[PDB]
Amino acid sequence: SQIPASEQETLVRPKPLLLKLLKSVGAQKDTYTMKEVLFYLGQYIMTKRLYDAAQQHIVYCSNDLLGDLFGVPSFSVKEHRKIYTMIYRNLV
Ligand SMILES: CC(C)(O)c1cc(F)c2c(c1)C(=O)N(Cc1ccc(Cl)cn1)[C@@]2(OCC1(O)CC1)c1ccc(Cl)cc1
Repeated sequence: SQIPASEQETLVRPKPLLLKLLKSVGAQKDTYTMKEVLFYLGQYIMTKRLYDAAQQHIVYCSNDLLGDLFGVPSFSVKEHRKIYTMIYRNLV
């Protein structure tokens, strides 16, 4: 769609603090597909309520481990490549 399916399928090793984040929402392993990483990040966002009804497409991650990892106070869920780059910054 924005990201190829072959890139979404690929297995990755989170760096230790992304690994902590994913573990906080039930993630049981040391390696994941990008698609699974993004599932748990979706669960983490939705669990911590890092959203606002006024701006329904923006994650509000300031003052959170997520904002520390991603290096931003907020971001758009429409910008997939930018989201992939912020996750690549947190893989071995
Ligand atoms: C409520 C809010 C802020 O509009 C929101 C919140 C939210 F969590 C998501 C999405 C949207 C969304 O579209 N999603 C899928 C997604 C987007 C971009 C990429 Cl590249 C991949 N996956 C997220 O998950 C959906 C879900 O599985 C929890 C149910 C989602 C996942 C991961 C990330 Cl990093 C950012 C966003």
